[PDB]
Amino acid sequence: MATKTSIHPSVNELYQRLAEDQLSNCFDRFDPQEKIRCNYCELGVSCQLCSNGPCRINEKVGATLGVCGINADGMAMRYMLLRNVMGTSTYTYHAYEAYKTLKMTALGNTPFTITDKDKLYQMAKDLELNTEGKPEDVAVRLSDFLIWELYRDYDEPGKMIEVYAPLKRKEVWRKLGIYPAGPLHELKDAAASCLTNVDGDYVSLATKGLRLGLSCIYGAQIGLELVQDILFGTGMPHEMDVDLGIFDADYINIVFNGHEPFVGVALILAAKEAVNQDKAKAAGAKSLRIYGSIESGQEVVQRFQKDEVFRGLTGNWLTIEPMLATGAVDVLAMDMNCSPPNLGPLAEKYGATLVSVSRLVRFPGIHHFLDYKPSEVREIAQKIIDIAVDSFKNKRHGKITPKIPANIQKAITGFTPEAILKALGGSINPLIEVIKAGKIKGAVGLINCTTLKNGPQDYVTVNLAKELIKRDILILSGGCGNHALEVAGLCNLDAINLAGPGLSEVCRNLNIPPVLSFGTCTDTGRISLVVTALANALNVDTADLPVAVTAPMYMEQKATIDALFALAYGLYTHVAPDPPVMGAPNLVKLLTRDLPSITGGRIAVGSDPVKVADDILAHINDRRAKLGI
Amino acid sequence: ATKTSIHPSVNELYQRLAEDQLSNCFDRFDPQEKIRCNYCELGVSCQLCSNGPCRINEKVGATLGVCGINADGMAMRYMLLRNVMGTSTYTYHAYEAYKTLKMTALGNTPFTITDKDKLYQMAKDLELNTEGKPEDVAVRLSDFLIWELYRDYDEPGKMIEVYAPLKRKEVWRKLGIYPAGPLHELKDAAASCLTNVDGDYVSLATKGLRLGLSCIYGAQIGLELVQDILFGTGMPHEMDVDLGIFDADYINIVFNGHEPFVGVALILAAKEAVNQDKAKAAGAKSLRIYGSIESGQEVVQRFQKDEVFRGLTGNWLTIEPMLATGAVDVLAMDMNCSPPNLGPLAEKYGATLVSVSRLVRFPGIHHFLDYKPSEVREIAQKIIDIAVDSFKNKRHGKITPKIPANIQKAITGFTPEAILKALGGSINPLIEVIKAGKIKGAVGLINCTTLKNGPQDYVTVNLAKELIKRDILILSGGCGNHALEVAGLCNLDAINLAGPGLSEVCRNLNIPPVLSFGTCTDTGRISLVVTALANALNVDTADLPVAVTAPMYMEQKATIDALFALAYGLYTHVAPDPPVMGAPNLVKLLTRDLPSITGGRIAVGSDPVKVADDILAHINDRRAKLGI
Ligand code: SF4
Ligand code: SF4
Ligand code: FES
Ligand SMILES: [Br-]
Ligand SMILES: [Br-]
Ligand SMILES: [Br-]
Ligand SMILES: [Br-]
Ligand SMILES: [Br-]
Ligand SMILES: [Br-]
Ligand SMILES: [Br-]
Ligand SMILES: [Br-]
Ligand SMILES: [Br-]
Ligand SMILES: [Br-]
Ligand SMILES: [Br-]
Ligand SMILES: [Br-]
Ligand SMILES: [S]
Ligand SMILES: [Xe]
Ligand SMILES: [Xe]
Ligand SMILES: [Xe]
Ligand SMILES: [Xe]
Ligand SMILES: [Xe]
Ligand SMILES: [Xe]
Ligand SMILES: [Xe]
Ligand SMILES: [Xe]
Ligand SMILES: [Xe]
Ligand SMILES: [Xe]
Ligand SMILES: [Xe]
Ligand SMILES: [Xe]
Ligand SMILES: [Xe]
Ligand SMILES: [Xe]
Ligand SMILES: [Xe]
Ligand SMILES: [Xe]
Ligand SMILES: [Xe]
Ligand SMILES: [Xe]
Ligand SMILES: [Xe]
Ligand SMILES: [Xe]
Ligand SMILES: [Xe]
Ligand SMILES: [Xe]
Ligand SMILES: [Xe]
Ligand SMILES: [Xe]
Ligand SMILES: [Xe]
Ligand SMILES: [Xe]
Ligand SMILES: [Xe]
Ligand SMILES: [Xe]
Ligand SMILES: [Xe]
Ligand SMILES: [Xe]
Ligand SMILES: [Xe]
Ligand SMILES: [Xe]
Repeated sequence: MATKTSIHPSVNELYQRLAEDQLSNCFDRFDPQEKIRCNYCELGVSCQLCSNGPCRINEKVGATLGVCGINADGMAMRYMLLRNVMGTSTYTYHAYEAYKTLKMTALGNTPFTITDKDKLYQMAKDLELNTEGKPEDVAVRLSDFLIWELYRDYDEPGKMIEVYAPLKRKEVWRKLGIYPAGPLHELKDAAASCLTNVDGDYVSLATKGLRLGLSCIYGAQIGLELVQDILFGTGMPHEMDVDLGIFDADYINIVFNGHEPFVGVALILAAKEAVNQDKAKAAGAKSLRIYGSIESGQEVVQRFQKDEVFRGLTGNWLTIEPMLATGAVDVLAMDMNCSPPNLGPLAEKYGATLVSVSRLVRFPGIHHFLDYKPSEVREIAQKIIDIAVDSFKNKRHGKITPKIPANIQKAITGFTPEAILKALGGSINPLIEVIKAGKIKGAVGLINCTTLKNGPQDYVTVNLAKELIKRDILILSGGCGNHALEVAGLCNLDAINLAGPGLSEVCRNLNIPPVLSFGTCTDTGRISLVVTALANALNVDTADLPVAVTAPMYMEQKATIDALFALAYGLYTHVAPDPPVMGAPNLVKLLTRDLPSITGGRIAVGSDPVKVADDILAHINDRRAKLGI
Repeated sequence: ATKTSIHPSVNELYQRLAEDQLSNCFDRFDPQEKIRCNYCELGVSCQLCSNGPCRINEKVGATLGVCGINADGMAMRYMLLRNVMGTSTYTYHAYEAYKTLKMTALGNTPFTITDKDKLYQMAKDLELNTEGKPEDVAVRLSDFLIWELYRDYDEPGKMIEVYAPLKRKEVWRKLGIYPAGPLHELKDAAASCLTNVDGDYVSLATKGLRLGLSCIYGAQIGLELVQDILFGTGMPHEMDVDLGIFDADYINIVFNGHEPFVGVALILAAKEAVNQDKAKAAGAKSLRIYGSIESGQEVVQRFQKDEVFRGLTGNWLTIEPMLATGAVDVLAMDMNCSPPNLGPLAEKYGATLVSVSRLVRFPGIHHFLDYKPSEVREIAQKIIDIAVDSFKNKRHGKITPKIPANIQKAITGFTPEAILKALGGSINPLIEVIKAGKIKGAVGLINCTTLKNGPQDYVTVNLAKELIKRDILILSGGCGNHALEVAGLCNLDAINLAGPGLSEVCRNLNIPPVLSFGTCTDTGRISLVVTALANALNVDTADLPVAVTAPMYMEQKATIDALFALAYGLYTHVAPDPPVMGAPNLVKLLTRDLPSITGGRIAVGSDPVKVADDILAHINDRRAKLGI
């Protein structure tokens, strides 16, 4: 049937049950779309932006330009920028709601508290805010300042990019003129440029894409992740259970799924109440348990420990459909991507109830809607707990047969730059010395999603991670590719012996895995804080560091914006499968050949793990040779 | 080319463009027709993630995309993502206008405060502080409107309470479509269109309605009122249109786009004697400034013709033939439409392309002058200088001019104040002429132009003729308004082409049967007319004998006004068909089920007679329900 499924045997076992129930799934839907693939759109030489279209680029038949007059390069780059507007919008949405959450928490209208006060005061100092009074007043000040960072216009200088970016990179950006405004104004200008007969210059549209990436990282991601640190704590390494074997059908299981962790931690807090556990027990279940899915669950497992209520991480987005096939989910609380639009019939067949906690998430089949609100989240949480208890009693218990796979995997989560400092001994210099000694050739930022385009689920990512660590290359993993690596067993101590000589030796001496789970794609900025550190200790530019960035199985634009950032950051950025720009030769030449003389980085292609690893190692060794190491 | 224009001048200049073996929109349309994608034409395509691209095809088994979305959600999501761009353009213009007003209040621009009466009346309607001198009040109004731009979800708006009718506001409350600021709304909509987020076409259509609402009451009304306060409220006056206004012996600077600040600065600087002496020293008779598309339309709404400013050239499909005249020296571009292939044409005909905005970029532009209110005085001068050299070294003596002879008269500058003055200071006379059957109803023709459903401006002009013959008044905005001005439907001569009652009313009031109200950005301005008639009757806007048509729409600045008209509860005609016709449930919601939700509905068709007949049938249905 489906030609490509997954590398995880649990996901395969559950896809087989999905297919046995004759329910549609992504794997089964891939091939019918393969039958009628459009090479125009796949090469990026098609457009749909105006009524004179739809236009295709075909010079051998006489259609050199669109009806407007744009060429293939401008077409591809403009479409890319247009959809990257969406990723910037998602990150800015997350950041704004995080700042609102911190503001409403500092004034006592949330079930949340200010956990990391050290980080709050350090941010207040570095951003030159007023530190007088209570910590909550400083939290309100930081909320307002980061909202202002969101709101910055084209003519107002920002402070986050001055604090969290190295000197030479800021020099490169100011000499390129790609110093961005606030992410709001930046995405506004990008979308306004993508309109018909506005911006049709592929160089200019790529410049605006780099501007949008910088806007996203320094105006949204860093601030939101540091505010989440202040709220729920800075992550420290701890052991965690992943893969779908963590499910138990005898419990009222609630799964939160999205990107923002507020609903999930509110559910954990409300489930710690004895009254709700007594409700779960009086309903006929053992107790009430909460599970974390994709990036929301990743955020939560970065900072929270495994107990009787919180049981771990389910997987990546391609695991959501088979997860419902377990027949063990009572509530799937959804706040952002991914919430696949055909989840209705699947939850109806397996006895699950779908609840959306966001005004962004809507699709056919949802049972309840509880738009997020910091002053309401507590109540929201409770309502979800009252929904599951009802669902469990009326739909799943004694009616749905569970099919929970046996695969449970150990994974070390919660790695942060502070955790790197702590494991090294408070200083980054030992990492410097093991990099200069040749034991660790370099570090790779694997900020990745997952997709069925360039192979089965997580094949490219996991096999490329193995190939990378085999060549003494450390990996900082974020995104759904990080979920893939945690499930595949590469994020625990047993994985030490899957690394090459130097990397395995150093990781055994430090008692850390060769793949450090830094969390989500939102942590890309956080990962930059590592590279910036490596750039500040050496007084060398980021483009000269033996570092690399890879998204071996990207899907939508939350990773394309991180790739555009890494390009503006001046890094070798591998992206697979091919973004739809290959029908534009000039843009391809700019992205893969010209940019190293503009920003410093370039775009790498390919889905072969061995060859991608070889090219990454070759770039790292070039950087080493020019560093004298 | 199988399709060109109904205007003789543009056909002649297309002939010259074809003589020079140069590419143009008319010629580029046909090669695209041989290989049209029916999928994208019907809106059953998607390119949002790497598991794609996907197409909806139930026969071969592709009922859903790899994500799981259906055709309805796919089409509506692509429509919402596209209209994000139009919302962004409107928000960009509004924010630049607010910054321009505030910087003018501090004495950093060549501008001033022309309409202080409107400044203070709007300050009082918004309950602002009237204290101090007009500069302070202007600063306060700018800050308030900027706050409107940044408004989020728990901050109720004040523009929508002041400028919207009662029953429409109650309907928007019970529907839950009361929008935030346009910035937050466009960001929320763009985030909803990401893969595996919002895949319900009903939710996406509700978000499109919210987007249009946040665009009209969060940007358009305020930006046009601010531009009025800066450059005076427009009043009806004579204007020359079509490309016959060009004279090759002068140094011609044409401002083209949407935002008119660069145009006003250019006019002001060109009126200076030193710049006219610079023009004369180059061998030219004098120095003239011309308006093009929507920026031109703003200026011609507010400015009369004189020795310097000459009027409007045409609409967007007239840009390439305009360069073909061989008379342009500088084409200053501030926004859309700026065709991305103007380089070779400007090289052939000796014109210099200048971009006065960081949004406009394409190969061949010779100078970039990103607009800043505190620099617009030095930009204009530079432009003028760039013209002088470009006159001496490129055009004068080498380029053969081919200026067409067609010139038309148009009465421009029709505003709600203009209607109120022409009616004697009250809305009751219009109520009487409508209730008596003289004017069956009014129609807002807010439109672009395109080659999709016919030659340039064919459907627009013919539909306007049929409407005015059916005793239906027309308020025209956008490039359709330019088409009507060039065709000669906005002067008194057009009264002979109106029906009996409409011609009687127009002869009594001395107005044309088509009122040139400005740009698509003036849709909200037109929304103030309907609202007024809704408040005098105490009826909802869905009960009024009004309608809205975009018979040759092109991009999303028109589709967002159509989404507003839908949320406004109006019969909204749009042609050609937007890419949704492959989504049966979405077409059902837009064309059939929306009357029970908002009151309005989408109408389709490019046959002028049938479209006018359906519009008149809707107006007569409303009339019968009103008892008139
Ligand atoms: S913007 Fe240009 S290329 Fe795109 S559909 Fe319109 S005419 Fe065709
Ligand atoms: S968003 Fe969905 S329908 Fe669109 S290309 Fe991706 S998988 Fe296909
Ligand atoms: S699917 Fe329409 S051009 Fe590719
Ligand atoms: Br094809
Ligand atoms: Br401090
Ligand atoms: Br402060
Ligand atoms: Br050409
Ligand atoms: Br086809
Ligand atoms: Br005074
Ligand atoms: Br003036
Ligand atoms: Br003079
Ligand atoms: Br300024
Ligand atoms: Br009025
Ligand atoms: Br009267
Ligand atoms: Br159709
Ligand atoms: S990602
Ligand atoms: Xe299904
Ligand atoms: Xe052909
Ligand atoms: Xe993309
Ligand atoms: Xe919020
Ligand atoms: Xe609370
Ligand atoms: Xe670039
Ligand atoms: Xe917490
Ligand atoms: Xe809130
Ligand atoms: Xe239920
Ligand atoms: Xe670090
Ligand atoms: Xe490390
Ligand atoms: Xe890295
Ligand atoms: Xe471990
Ligand atoms: Xe080590
Ligand atoms: Xe990075
Ligand atoms: Xe990219
Ligand atoms: Xe990336
Ligand atoms: Xe690329
Ligand atoms: Xe559209
Ligand atoms: Xe501005
Ligand atoms: Xe005010
Ligand atoms: Xe504001
Ligand atoms: Xe709707
Ligand atoms: Xe009128
Ligand atoms: Xe008046
Ligand atoms: Xe009326
Ligand atoms: Xe009207
Ligand atoms: Xe109207
Ligand atoms: Xe309107
Ligand atoms: Xe529309
Ligand atoms: Xe419209
Ligand atoms: Xe429609």
